[PDB]
Amino acid sequence: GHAEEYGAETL
Amino acid sequence: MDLTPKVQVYSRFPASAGTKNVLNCFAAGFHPPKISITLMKDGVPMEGAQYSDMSFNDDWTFQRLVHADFTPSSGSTYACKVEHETLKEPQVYKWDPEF
Amino acid sequence: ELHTLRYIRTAMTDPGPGLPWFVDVGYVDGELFMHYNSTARRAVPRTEWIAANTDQQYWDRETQIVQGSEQINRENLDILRRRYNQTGGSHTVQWMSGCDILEDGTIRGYHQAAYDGRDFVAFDKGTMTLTAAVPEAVPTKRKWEEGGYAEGLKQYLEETCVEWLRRYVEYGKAELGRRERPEVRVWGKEADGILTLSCRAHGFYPRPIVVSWLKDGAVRGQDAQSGGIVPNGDGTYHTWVTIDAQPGDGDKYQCRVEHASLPQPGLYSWRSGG
Repeated sequence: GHAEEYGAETL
Repeated sequence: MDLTPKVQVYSRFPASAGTKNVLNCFAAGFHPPKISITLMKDGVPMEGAQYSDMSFNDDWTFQRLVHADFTPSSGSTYACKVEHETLKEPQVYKWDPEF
Repeated sequence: ELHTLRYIRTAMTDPGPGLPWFVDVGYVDGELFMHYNSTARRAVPRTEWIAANTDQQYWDRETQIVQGSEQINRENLDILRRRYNQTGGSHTVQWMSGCDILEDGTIRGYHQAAYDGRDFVAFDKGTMTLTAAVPEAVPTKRKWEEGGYAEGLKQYLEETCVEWLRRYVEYGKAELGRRERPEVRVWGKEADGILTLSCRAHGFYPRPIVVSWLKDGAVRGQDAQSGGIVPNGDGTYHTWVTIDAQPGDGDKYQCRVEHASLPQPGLYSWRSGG
């Protein structure tokens, strides 16, 4: 599964 | 910045004229991801073409498989027409029937 | 053995004609098992083993997360265009994340991005920081670190990813562990037909293969070229190798195929007496 924290993709 | 597609044209199975098969065109190593890949029989686009969803490799370069069910006929030229921004004009990659 | 879990995502300004601008795809041991695109806006099964081993709440949770990923990367495209002082053009944001369960027992974790196909940032789970591969990635570093993402990401890579990978490997052990025999053809072309000889292994699974030439029963690396491993539509693989021979020397060469599906190496010649 994908990491729940999609915020960790913040650039 | 901007990498040219590396193209290979091949059949799913070793081919023989009159036997059902699948024609494949695989483009790899390119950037930007926008690409036109067209399977052709005697310069005419083939009917049941399926396109792989946009994917890339460990060096970030993009790849795409295009495939279509076909029954190869003897004397016909099968090809893959590739258009990409790195290329001056469309590049045509002829399939070797190997029969 | 060694198992890998990989999630790759691309956000593009120019996909183009009738193609989704954002795509996310999942891989277990190099095999595609999930897909998401910005047109459908739903996470979807790509193998039989993942479906019927997962319920609706699995795909609903995956859909929500990737919808979140989609929107962040939409914003990322705008942020980086402005930061690079770019006016239009074709641009891409790429992500690769996942984990490796190494033979040693040891765990590898990855969470890294590329902007326009060049390394942008990478998570260093060792030091709990985001490494800036380029000067334009320094404002990214500062925002991301202040965002406190390191803790949850270390946890995800070292534990949740690993646990998920164990689940998937179990659901697909039969398919991932299967053997598909290649059909091999040796062909030749030019001066009477024996300048360039080709050997093609059609439809093998798993991916590891050794395809080499023998001339009078001796290994020949000289004037040999490999096309690498290329995929078929059905999840099996293809590989083509060539050797440049002197015209009239076709019968001297054999193609050797070493694969898991083959108890002993296969030896093939161009037709019989070609």
